Amino acid sequence: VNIIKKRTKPFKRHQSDRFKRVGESWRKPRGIDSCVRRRFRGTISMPKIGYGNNKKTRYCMPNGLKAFLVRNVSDVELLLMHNKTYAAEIAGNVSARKRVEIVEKARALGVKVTNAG
Amino acid sequence: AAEKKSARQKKRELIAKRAEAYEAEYRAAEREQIELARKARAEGNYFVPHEPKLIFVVRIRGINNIPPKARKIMQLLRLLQINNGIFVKFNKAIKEMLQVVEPYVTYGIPNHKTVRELIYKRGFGKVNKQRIPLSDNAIIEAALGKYSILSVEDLIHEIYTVGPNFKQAANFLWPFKLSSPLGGWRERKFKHFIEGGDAGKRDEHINGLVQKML
Amino acid sequence: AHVQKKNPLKNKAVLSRLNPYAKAYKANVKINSEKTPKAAGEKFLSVLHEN
Amino acid sequence: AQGHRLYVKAKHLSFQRSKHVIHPGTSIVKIEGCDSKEEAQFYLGKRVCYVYKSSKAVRGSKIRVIWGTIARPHGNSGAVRARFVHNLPAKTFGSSLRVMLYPSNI
Amino acid sequence: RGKRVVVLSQLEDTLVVTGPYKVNGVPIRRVNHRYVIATSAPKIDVSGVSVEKFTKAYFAKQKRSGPVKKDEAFFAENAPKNALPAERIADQKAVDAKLLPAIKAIPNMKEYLAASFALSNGDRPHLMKF
Amino acid sequence: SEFQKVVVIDAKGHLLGRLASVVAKQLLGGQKVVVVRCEELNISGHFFRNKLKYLAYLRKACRYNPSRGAFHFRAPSRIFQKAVRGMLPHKTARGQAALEHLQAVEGIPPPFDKQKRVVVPAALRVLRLKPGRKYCTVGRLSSEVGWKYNDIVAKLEERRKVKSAAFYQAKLAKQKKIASAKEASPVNQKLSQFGY
Amino acid sequence: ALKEYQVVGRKVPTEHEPVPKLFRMRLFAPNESVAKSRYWYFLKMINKVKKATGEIVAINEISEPKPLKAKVFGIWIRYDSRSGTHNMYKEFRDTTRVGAVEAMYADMAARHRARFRSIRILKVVEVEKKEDVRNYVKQLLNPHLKFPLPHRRTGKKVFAPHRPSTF
RNA sequence: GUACGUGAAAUUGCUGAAAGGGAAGCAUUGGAAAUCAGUCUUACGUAGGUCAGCAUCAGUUUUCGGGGGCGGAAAAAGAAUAAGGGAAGGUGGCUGUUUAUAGCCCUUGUUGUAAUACGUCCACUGGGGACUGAGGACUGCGGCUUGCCAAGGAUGCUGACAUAAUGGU
RNA sequence: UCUAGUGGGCCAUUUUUGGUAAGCAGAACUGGCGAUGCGGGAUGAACCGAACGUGAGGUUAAGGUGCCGGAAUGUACGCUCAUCAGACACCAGAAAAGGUGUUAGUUCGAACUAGCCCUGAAAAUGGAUGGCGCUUAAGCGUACUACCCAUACCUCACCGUCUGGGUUAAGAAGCUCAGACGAGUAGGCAGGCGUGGAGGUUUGUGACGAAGCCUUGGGCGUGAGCCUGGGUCGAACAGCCUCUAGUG
Repeated sequence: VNIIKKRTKPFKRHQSDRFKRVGESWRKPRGIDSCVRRRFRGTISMPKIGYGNNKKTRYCMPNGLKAFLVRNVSDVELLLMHNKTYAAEIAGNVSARKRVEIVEKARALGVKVTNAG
Repeated sequence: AAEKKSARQKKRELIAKRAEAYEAEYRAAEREQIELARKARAEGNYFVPHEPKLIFVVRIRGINNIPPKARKIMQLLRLLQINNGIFVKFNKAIKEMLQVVEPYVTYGIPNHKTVRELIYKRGFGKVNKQRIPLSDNAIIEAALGKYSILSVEDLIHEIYTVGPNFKQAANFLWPFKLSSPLGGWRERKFKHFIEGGDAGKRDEHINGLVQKML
Repeated sequence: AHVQKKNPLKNKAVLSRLNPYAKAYKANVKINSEKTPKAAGEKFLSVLHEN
Repeated sequence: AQGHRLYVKAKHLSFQRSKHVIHPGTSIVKIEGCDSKEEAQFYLGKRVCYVYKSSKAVRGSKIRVIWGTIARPHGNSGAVRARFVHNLPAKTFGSSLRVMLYPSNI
Repeated sequence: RGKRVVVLSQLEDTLVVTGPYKVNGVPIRRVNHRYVIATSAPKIDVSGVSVEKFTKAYFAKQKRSGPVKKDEAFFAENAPKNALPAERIADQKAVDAKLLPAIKAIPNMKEYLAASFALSNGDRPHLMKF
Repeated sequence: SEFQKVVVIDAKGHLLGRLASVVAKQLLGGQKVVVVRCEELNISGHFFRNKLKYLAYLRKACRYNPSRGAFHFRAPSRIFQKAVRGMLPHKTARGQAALEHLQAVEGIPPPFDKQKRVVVPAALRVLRLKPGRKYCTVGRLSSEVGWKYNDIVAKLEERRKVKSAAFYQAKLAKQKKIASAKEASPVNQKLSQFGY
Repeated sequence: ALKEYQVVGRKVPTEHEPVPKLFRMRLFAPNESVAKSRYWYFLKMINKVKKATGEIVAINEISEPKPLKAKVFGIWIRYDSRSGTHNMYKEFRDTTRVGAVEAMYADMAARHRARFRSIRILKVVEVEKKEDVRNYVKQLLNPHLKFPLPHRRTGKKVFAPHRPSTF
């Protein structure tokens, strides 16, 4: 089953484009007269549970794997039996020495690394 | 192994012969009406045909702006949605129900083709309060088998001829969920059928409408 | 069981499953076919063609 | 130079739309010489394309093509509905399309 | 495209067809039946030509099963000069020998097969019949 | 039916609105349209009624800077372009591109007097009005609301017609010869089974 | 598309009326349902019968015996207007009673803005003698009738190359 | 670098790019330009990336065509052919008349179990196009003749490209 | 059983009272708006149609198909000529009485009778059948087809909720099957995301760069958010289970 995304564009907060104090992070409009809350035609959409994605393809990368965060070699060995379900993702705070060690650990496991380079 | 296949082989032929008998009954009744009408024309008198005992009602209006009495009656008819069809045993009580909700529904006399294709293409049973399609005779037998209704043809015969178990057969059948009519309605949909609309009683004209929705 | 609803009127195998009678049904039978005995009374025709 | 043009000339009229709401997924196409829905039935299922020219050389080609298929007739005047692999740009309203003679059945 | 060809036989899905190579230079090829407009021109006798050896295996390409391909020498390879088997040339010549007499006998058909079909101004294929 | 790269339309005997509706649709279809002899267009209804309609149109003007308000063009071709403009979505970029695809002119200028001029039967007065109904000419309507080149347009028109008549006789002389030589060839009667 | 229907009906028998009378009507309606409705409409205004206490004993569709013969039909109607005090007699020449009624309905709606509900057809009779015949109908009955073809606007065929001949 | 850890936003200058006919911002769909990841390469004839074409099917649906049963005034007509009746919007003939050197209308017989139209039905049939392929060993209900099957949801035969080609920003 | 919000309403149908009348005041029955998007009536809170999970296909409602504008410059029969015609319900307004205007009727040429047109008809920025325009209409009355399209209907996929049926061979708090369904202010409840501090835990990350910050890089989630590449930076910080609060 190939991965299908019901929606690809983010749900940006209303009027976040016009005001810098208002951020992109989605906030539900509580206004009494809000056009977007009332779902006027032409206004921005709102997050709904109908937009949820297939349970089989949810959390899946386009390659079909799930990026599992990794911080040391023991974190890699947790993916020993799940190398066709998860892909190792080395954390940003891991130094270069363990980054090399995790990469050789993951290549030995056959586990793909999302940010190997 | 072969014991089951032999026993069901017998059961399947019992279904076949009853279906053959039902079709023969349909043909005989149709011929008798034709000959009786022909006799009346030849002798110069008038033969009043049997008034219909079976009625098919389609809900043509949506679920907005409905008086409580009409809304109650349509709920009793299981016409919850627009373009929903039901088979009704026609009597005095039903006649004055359909009189009240006449602005909101249309109805008429179904023919054999209308009943047959409604139950075949849009036939769903109410099995444990669930809408289970009639894709096997086991489904109908497991629900209506206590009334000797074992097959789709038995259910069609009970519905069409208004048998002794018509209430159970009609309530077993889920309210038919018809599509929008191919070709459209008349120009104005919410007048009476008499005054150029499509609401109200329409007698034999319900068959063309049902074939538009099937 | 029954993952897909198949229309028996379009699927001859499903029609065979539900109805073990469509095999031998013989729709078209020549009924009226010996003298075509036209049956219209003279009084019937006069009332029909009256006024 | 009249030994070519195995296609029929057509024009992209508009998207399929109501009075105010457009549906860019399917388009309205006027095929020349097609003046009724009975004539549109012949062009149903034909392969229609939009051919345009670009400065960048994709695979050494200045000409790039968006393909599509005639789906159904539209109206009574011979216009047809067309579905393309990429929805036709809205700037092509009035531009020309090529309707090939394949998949042929004549 | 636009060539006029003579159908030899109907294969599993397509038509094994060739416009006589001495007329319009179209060799024996499979052509899918949805990409041809059959004409009402008088039939050519193809009963005397063998069509059993024109099969899917006959027209089958060489198996590759790998992503490596393409080269200037690769394009210098293939070509009619190379690749093209002598048996394929002999079969083309044999079918030509068995097909030319019929189109010679019926007038105007030899040069008709040589010409190329094209649409002109005002031509409406739905009204036109072939 | 078939689109040409440029279509030249002779507006003589045509109705303003019917022709404008056809022209506006063709312009939106991506077709380049030239309309000549706009002074020969017709408007259904008698002259004084149409004179009153234009005078009512003339009154429309801003109280501040009439140089901002509606600009009332008195030329017959500019009256035609006004009708097409109102039938196009000209505030829209698609509508503007359609407007520059239209060239409406009085008379038949030299880039177009040597080109074929088609007519639109959906807009022809003889086909579209009941006989005995009064109608007016846009050229006369223009001349008595401000247009000042009705005479020069006419005088240039007979000169064009005289030259066109000379061209026709020369072409008809050629067609007489080719027609006479047509039946001389035996093949003309040989290809009679083909319908030609 | 109207149709002529012979509608015969009677009230249901009672102790007071063991043998009710059969009443027949010729009336034009698009279908049998409207035909029965109009029958009950006319029987209700005259003779104390509902649809409920009556019944339609016979329905028949009458076709024209001579649909290929030109005839003159005189139609008496009751016309209801904004004032509603009107009887009319009109004459229409065609080959069938159904067409004459249809042409009457179109003419009556055109000239008087009368609707199907407002008009009730008193009687449709075939006028056979030329002397019995409306001036326009008589002058169609002229033996020497001849006149030019009236204007008839003669695929899309936009942008004609030549000015039409129209003659 | 003391105007000193880190150094955000508002706001500002420079550079690059882009846009602009009396606001701008946004949403939707695609184009263009820039940018970029996945996938692949392999693994074991076997299976395998991306994208297409066609066939055979299944679901849904639209649009044309043919054949047949049945119903009505067992259509009305009409044609052809025998009686009688009447006449004209009066033909040949001589304004007036009664098929003649044109014919028409009405009734009946006949050809007749006439045809067609309309209505209705066929578990009768031929095409064309569109969208969808959910599920994932086996079971089930059926048809055929145990195998097969269009029967409890798409497979088969190929080609091109393995590319920024698809896809994303 | 406990408790929230509410205790300014408004409009329409029909009936009706006060009033000269009112976009006025007051009630009755129902439906609505408030709390409600969508299709349509150019535009509008209550009009018409239809009530809304994310999508694909098909088909309709109301209403429309000259052009703007998707869809017949369709069919049939008439009426109308307007010296500032008419053009679709609510609705954004006009009457008596006439008019050698005209088309049809009724009864004894005369009168009447109707339908359309004109007159009666009359303001102040320039402008409104929505505009352009339209006259055997693209106006009006009737009839009949085809066509266009809503978030409504139908089939299907997916999300969630609820309901029902299985599962001792399956973080049973799991797995599995089926059906119906999905608008929402005030308000109630539930499950989640984020922040500071505390206990436990993870052979947890870190000067080979923690935290923070910048980013036309990538990835995940319906979302709150989360992860990551590159840049800057220089000393600490995090996952999970629980505790807590000056927690968004």
